[PDB]
Amino acid sequence: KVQTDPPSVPICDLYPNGVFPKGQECEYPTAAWRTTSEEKKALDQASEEIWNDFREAAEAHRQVRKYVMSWIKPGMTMIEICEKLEDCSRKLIKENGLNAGLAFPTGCSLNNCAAHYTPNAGDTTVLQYDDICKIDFGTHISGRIIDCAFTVTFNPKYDTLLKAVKDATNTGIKCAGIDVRLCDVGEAIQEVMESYEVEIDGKTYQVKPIRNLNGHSIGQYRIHAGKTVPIVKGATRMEEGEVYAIETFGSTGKGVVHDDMECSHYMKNFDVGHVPIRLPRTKHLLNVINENFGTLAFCRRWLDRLGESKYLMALKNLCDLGIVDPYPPLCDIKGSYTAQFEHTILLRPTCKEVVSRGD
Ligand SMILES: Cc1ccccc1OC[C@H]1CCCN1c1ncnc2nc[nH]c12
Ligand SMILES: [Mn+2]
Ligand SMILES: [Mn+2]
Repeated sequence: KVQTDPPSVPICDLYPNGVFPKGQECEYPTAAWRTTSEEKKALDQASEEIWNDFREAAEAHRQVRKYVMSWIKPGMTMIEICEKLEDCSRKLIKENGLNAGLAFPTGCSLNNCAAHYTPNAGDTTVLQYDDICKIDFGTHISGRIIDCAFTVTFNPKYDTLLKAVKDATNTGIKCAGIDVRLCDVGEAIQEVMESYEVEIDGKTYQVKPIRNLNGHSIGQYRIHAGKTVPIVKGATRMEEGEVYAIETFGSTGKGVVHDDMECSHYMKNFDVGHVPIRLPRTKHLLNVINENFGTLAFCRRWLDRLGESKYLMALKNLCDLGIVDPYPPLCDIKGSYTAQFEHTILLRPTCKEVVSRGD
């Protein structure tokens, strides 16, 4: 009934009465009347089993990330890192089809690559001492997703770039709240990130937010629910009961990402309904996706793990039909360095809970 070393005990077995620990609770940016309002307390208690699912997913995410930090080292292949992390995540979340599991593939994007890189089979990439690696993974219970990421480095030359991005993410978390404008969250993040200047191998940079990357609302089994949180200047509001991934990306490059490298990430389009398919390999792959992932993102390694082979044409057919969308790695210019920090927040009627942050 205590967690093992390495962790193998499901979070569900660690909390025998089914009540999971809350994340950090904050007052909204006076908004104090919310924590004692009898109607807000009733409205909060109404969604309690929902918050409880996010909390179970968040405790699994915190235990996996402390475990990753203990062993991630240069010399490991990216496949080895992803498999070791996912093996742990599956055990702690007590994976059970679409009821509990991994919410999206483990990102381990390196250097100028900011996001959506996970190795496909046969990728020989090895983590290097000078690499800047963004570990971004997700867990869910009943489709209540925790989207939380951090940057791993071994060389102290990146310390101030990581501090800039962490400070910008924390500013975003602080600025966020019920009825707060999303563009106001974006402007606060940019101001903080751009106050930092960094020196890396004798070159100086003013840290740039990646202008075409952003935070986002989260929906049930829907990593992007439709609202985006900008990380640069340039007036939609946050609403009560919403869930957001507050994330920032800092870059020493142009502060703009473009699609590059082989695609690993894919996700069924939430707006496309039932589409009958007769093509047998394409029909089979769609059934595999519907059974195992639904509208959650998946990667090619996860198809290989399910025993699927020779599915690339079937997968391209699904993309061409608009049923599945590809999400290729997003990179800034060659030679640039990118960092990321991300947390999931619940906009509860009574308080703001940074559910992925322990407290
Ligand atoms: C729908 C959509 C519209 C526009 C842009 C991106 C996007 O979807 C991108 C999703 C699918 C792949 C992985 N995706 C993730 N989205 C958010 N945060 C993530 N953290 C790790 N993977 C994450
Ligand atoms: Mn993420
Ligand atoms: Mn995200």
